[PDB]
Amino acid sequence: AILNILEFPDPRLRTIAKPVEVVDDAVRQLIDDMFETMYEAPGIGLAATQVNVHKRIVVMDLSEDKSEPRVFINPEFEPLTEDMDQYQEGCLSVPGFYENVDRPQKVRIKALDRDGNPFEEVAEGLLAVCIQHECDHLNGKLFVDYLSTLKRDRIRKKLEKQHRQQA
Amino acid sequence: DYIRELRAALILLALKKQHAEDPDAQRVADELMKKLFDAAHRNDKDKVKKVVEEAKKVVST
Ligand SMILES: CCCCC[C@H](CC(=O)NO)C(=O)N[C@H](C(=O)N1CCC[C@H]1CO)C(C)C
Ligand SMILES: [K+]
Ligand SMILES: [Zn+2]
Repeated sequence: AILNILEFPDPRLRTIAKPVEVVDDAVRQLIDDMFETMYEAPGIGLAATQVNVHKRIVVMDLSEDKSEPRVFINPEFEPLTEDMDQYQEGCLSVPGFYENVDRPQKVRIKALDRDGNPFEEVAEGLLAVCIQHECDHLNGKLFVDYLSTLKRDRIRKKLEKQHRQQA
Repeated sequence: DYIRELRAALILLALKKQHAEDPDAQRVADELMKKLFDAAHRNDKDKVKKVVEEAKKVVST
């Protein structure tokens, strides 16, 4: 099913997600809905926080043919470089805005897979950006938090106006 | 629709950039993404529609 995506400045996006303790079929059903929502948006990743489910679950697909859907449960990342790279990021919870964010582009990922089993992965390039963006969401962080005060406020006021029309 | 087209084009170019070995393919991808960003920042739907169509072709190459 398609889930509703929360949008900045909704305060529920600031919730810190709780770890998943059991990877049951109810978790896999949520993952399946997260993928459907992501593919339809479209986006290349999604965190459960964004669909108002405050559990530590991230989905992703960086394949051109939708052949490599990836699941990250209770994800953590650790930089493997002090080098910083820029990437112009957008966010389905900050729709319509694309801004440069500085992040390490080499990290180690630790998480549980779709069966609940642990794994580790070294990530570079877009996968390194995406996992940091998605983990940020699980910690209640949005990419606009890296921007200047005035740029963030212009984005907030623009979205608040769009939302007033939505209601 | 328009928004989905813009997003899908950005995704396509970003993945081509990531998976490309030739830095000239990466440059071309980055250039089309910048035009999309600039057109979408101005809500210039006409240029966005034109750039999306060019992006689809350069990816068919
Ligand atoms: C790069 C880190 C982005 C993580 C995924 C986001 C979706 C999201 O909000 N995840 O939390 C996305 O797909 N964003 C898209 C996006 O910004 N992209 C997709 C390819 C790379 C980048 C554009 O430079 C837009 C177009 C919906
Ligand atoms: K922009
Ligand atoms: Zn996001």
